[PDB]
Amino acid sequence: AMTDAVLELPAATFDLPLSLSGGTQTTLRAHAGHWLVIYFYPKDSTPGCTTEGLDFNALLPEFDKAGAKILGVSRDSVKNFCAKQGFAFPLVSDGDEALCRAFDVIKEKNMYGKQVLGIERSTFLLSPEGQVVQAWRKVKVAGHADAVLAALKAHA
Repeated sequence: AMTDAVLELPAATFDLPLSLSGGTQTTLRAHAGHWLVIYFYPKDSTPGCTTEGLDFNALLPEFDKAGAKILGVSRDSVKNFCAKQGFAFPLVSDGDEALCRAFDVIKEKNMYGKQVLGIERSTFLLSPEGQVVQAWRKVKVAGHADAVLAALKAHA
């Protein structure tokens, strides 16, 4: 079926702690009951974080009416302008990369000659019950938020 899930997640993924602004935590289980757009972004790209975030933020009202919430995910790294933007949806930190690994977004990247591990910009659409109905990996930001919104309505 064109509505079937494209990825299967370990059950424990739904209770992994994600750190919010203010310091409290949230989980995927807390988002059960409504559609959820979960997008992952790399920390090494502030401009990309800012633009992808503002795009989803501008469309938040339509996502809300379509029955979905949005969660932006990354991993706090010792090595901020995006976080200061003030998106109307939560940005969370996956401290030990547990959630990232569950979605398999940690990939080998070339950073100025040195091979490192990092987050491959990716997005996932989950149903009210947790089914991952659609995925986007190594995302092209141009038109992405619009495409995710379209996908949400197509599954509605």
